[PDB]
Amino acid sequence: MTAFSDLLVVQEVSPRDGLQIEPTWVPTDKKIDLINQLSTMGFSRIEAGSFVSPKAIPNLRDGEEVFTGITRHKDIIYVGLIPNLKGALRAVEANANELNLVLSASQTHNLANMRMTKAQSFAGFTEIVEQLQGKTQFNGTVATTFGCPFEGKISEREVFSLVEHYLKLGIHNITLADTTGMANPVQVKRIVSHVLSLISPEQLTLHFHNTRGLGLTNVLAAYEVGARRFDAALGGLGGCPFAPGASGNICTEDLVNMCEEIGIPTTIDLDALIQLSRTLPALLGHDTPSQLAKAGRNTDLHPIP
Amino acid sequence: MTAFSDLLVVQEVSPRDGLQIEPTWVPTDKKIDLINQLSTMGFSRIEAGSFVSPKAIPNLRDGEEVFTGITRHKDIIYVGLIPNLKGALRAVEANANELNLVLSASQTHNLANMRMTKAQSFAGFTEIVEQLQGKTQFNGTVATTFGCPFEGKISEREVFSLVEHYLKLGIHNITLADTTGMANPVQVKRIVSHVLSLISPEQLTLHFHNTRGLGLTNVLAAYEVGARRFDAALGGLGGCPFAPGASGNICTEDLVNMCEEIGIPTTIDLDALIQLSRTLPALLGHDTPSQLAKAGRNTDLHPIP
Ligand SMILES: CC(C)(COP(=O)(O)OP(=O)(O)OC[C@H]1O[C@@H](n2cnc3c(N)ncnc32)[C@H](O)[C@@H]1OP(=O)(O)O)[C@@H](O)C(=O)NCCC(=O)NCCS
Ligand SMILES: CC(C)(COP(=O)(O)OP(=O)(O)OC[C@H]1O[C@@H](n2cnc3c(N)ncnc32)[C@H](O)[C@@H]1OP(=O)(O)O)[C@@H](O)C(=O)NCCC(=O)NCCS
Ligand SMILES: [Zn+2]
Ligand SMILES: [Zn+2]
Repeated sequence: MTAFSDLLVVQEVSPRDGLQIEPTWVPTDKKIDLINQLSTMGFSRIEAGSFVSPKAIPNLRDGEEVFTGITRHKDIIYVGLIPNLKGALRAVEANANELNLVLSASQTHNLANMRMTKAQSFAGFTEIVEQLQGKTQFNGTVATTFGCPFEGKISEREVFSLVEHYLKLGIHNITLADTTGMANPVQVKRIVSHVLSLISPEQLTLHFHNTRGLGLTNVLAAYEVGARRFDAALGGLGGCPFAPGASGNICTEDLVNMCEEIGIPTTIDLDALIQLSRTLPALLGHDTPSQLAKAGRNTDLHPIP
Repeated sequence: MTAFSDLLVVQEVSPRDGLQIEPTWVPTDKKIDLINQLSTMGFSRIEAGSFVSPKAIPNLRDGEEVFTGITRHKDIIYVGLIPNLKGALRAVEANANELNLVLSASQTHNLANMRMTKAQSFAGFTEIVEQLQGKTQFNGTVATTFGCPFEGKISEREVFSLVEHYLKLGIHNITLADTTGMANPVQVKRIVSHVLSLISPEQLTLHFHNTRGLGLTNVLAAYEVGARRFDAALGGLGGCPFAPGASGNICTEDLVNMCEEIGIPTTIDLDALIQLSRTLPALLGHDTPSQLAKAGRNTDLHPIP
């Protein structure tokens, strides 16, 4: 019988991770339109943008107007990505429902991406919590959890130390991110099992990129050891411009199709999501790495010759 | 400790499944060159071509000359795909080491692909065995095992009945093929577990296409219940021209990378295979769906800015 604990919670990040690396600018009102459409698909969380330097990520420099302009569904948490105190204050002014703080477990990647050390990142996070606790809610992301494109292997003890530091600040919602798609299923089971001894399945998000084709295999491996919250991008958009060779997030409609075929519950309308994904080539001017947008679902049968 | 039973046996099908649907003709001597290169990569089996109607599959109409021209490595079985007695006789004349007989579990797909019923296909197989048993060796493939692009759901009892019919002819090596990428991991575990009560892991091949992005997830699910032999195509080439919307086989180098990262043994040289896959765009005039050819393996690190 279906159990409350079975639900896989699909969280949408195409407006942020998807668009930050897209070659072409997406106009502000079309970003708003995309989020308004995603808001009809069943997601509990949508990462609607970032509050970062416009010199670093020019594609997301309209975050304030995007957050101002979208239709707020009462049962959706609209998340903004935050690197420091200045971004946190911007996000609160824009009434982001949740601030997603981000640093990398790799010192080299944190310097390349945030232009500061991990210690400096956490110094900012401490000030953010001191000023804004009780005025908003927080998520703590550890990027390059499963390896780094610069440093290679990443110490799992260091990942856990960073998670514990988030907890010490009272931030118990945690994302582990595979920024350049370096994770494998055995490694995922080991890391997720250990982090789930610190926090609960309601608190842990896994954020996989599909750079080496293991994205959905890693989702299922994490699910098998109890993880339930997963980030994905419509059409398989995404990648970080400062992680070399980064590529798309796992594709939302491919993830939802996997769940639907296996029997894992989601609250996402798959048919409607595929239709929305198929509008992306016209919006962006190129095709996207979505298998379901190309092929359709199993029940899309073909006429007999 | 490493066990004899742990090895995942990677079997290469790009010269047949990969090329049959490619838009452009690959010249005969370049087909031979490709197989000669694949023969250096560690495969125990390479499907070097087909002996089918040139009206049906014009891209593979040079099968006799390909089999004549390749360098035969003594420890590799060169397989030819066979639909009927005429093709079997051609394959024996070309000294194929193994004849891969194919029919579909879907009557509609078998008629579309082979222009005969399943009963007619097995009538041919019976004559093939009667004439050529003891002169060659056989594999029996059941296509559309996991669903059909025309009929939709496919009876698992019917799949098992077809496997049993192969066994009655003395053909105990069996391939279950997911022709248009309709399989999911739970279904795979159920079907593979049952077939492994009839034949051994040394006898069963799984042949997955990646049409809905579940190819490697289905491989790992099959491996978890004891399957060990898997077909894959270099660069993710492949698809059947008579199965509508068919798309690539699972990508060989993505499969081998998954094994290498998890710790599943293979006998494939991954570095050399990636280098070979990266020659495909120049050969075919377009890029291929290989994640590893695009991104490189984890240990390909990037310079610090
Ligand atoms: C963290 C970050 C802001 C540091 O950049 P920096 O230029 O070294 O930061 P400094 O504080 O030295 O620069 C200060 C300037 O940037 C502005 N700035 C600082 N933080 C900002 C923020 N969060 N949003 C917007 N502007 C910001 C300051 O107001 C100031 O503007 P000025 O030039 O007119 O004075 C930048 O590296 C960044 O935005 N990184 C995130 C990139 C990203 O999102 N990557 C992908 C997802 S992780
Ligand atoms: C099975 C198949 C040969 C039946 O085709 P068909 O045209 O209905 O077959 P017929 O026996 O009625 O046609 C006989 C003609 O084809 C030839 N032929 C029959 N089987 C052949 C074979 N295996 N190889 C080459 N020629 C063959 C006959 O010699 C004859 O040639 P002719 O026209 O000069 O007389 C054809 O459907 C086929 O090759 N299908 C396989 C397609 C495939 O490989 N799909 C993807 C992988 S499953
Ligand atoms: Zn990301
Ligand atoms: Zn195939």
